[PDB]
Amino acid sequence: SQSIINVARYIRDLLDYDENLIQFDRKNTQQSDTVTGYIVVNGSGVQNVLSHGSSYDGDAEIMEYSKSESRLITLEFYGSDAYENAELFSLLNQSQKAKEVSRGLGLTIYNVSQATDVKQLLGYQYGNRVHVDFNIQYCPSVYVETLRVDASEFEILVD
Amino acid sequence: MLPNMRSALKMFEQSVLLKSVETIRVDFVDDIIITATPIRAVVQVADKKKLNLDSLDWSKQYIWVHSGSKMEIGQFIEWHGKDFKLVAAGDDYSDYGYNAWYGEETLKPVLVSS
Repeated sequence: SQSIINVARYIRDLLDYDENLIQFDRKNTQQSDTVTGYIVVNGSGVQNVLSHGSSYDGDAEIMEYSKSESRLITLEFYGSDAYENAELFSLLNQSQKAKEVSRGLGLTIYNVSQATDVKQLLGYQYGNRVHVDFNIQYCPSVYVETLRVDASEFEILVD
Repeated sequence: MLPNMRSALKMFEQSVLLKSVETIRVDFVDDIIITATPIRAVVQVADKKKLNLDSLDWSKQYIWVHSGSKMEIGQFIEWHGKDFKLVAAGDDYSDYGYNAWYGEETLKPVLVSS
């Protein structure tokens, strides 16, 4: 839903990096000018749930179905400055700047797990491409207008 | 003198719309303006349009156009009722006076203006 876009936001203004140069994932988008170092938030990793909360509110009476989950979103950096935008990210991920800018992004951020300089077969040529891994954990939610119970009439019986 | 297949392309012409998308984004929210032009072309079928198998069957018609006007990949071509992404098996005899491309019907509805 919004999680991948959120982590894209976080990487947008942790690296102080451009809008148009962060594309999402295995969507359709042309990577022209290989040296223009792109970053893509690959979300192809299976997101697995952890719990299904259910809270209820009394006065402004509605309730709240939540679902905590996590996904191994990878980051692929491209371009001549792929390596740097890998390392400089893979290392600022756990600074002030990151941990201070991911304020409202309803999305935890775990440590970078591993890296790889797996390039891409660009047709008789090799374009710089680096993957970095980190589990991301978030929790989508929805709100539903149910209604409470004010009393309960009932009857008993005995032998 | 470079040979010019252009005159050998007029007879087979057909009117067609050539559009391109120039995506615009703010705070990572997708909007797409369009650029549409009435361009000359000629259309033949490209890959005989089959029915693939999946969870649900799907099929995308293939057309392969020629024109005297340049045609980049990230452009669509509508000729009857559904635009075709200019994706594959294209080749630019631009110096020879024309270019060609295969086409992929984007099963999305046609990009009028957005």
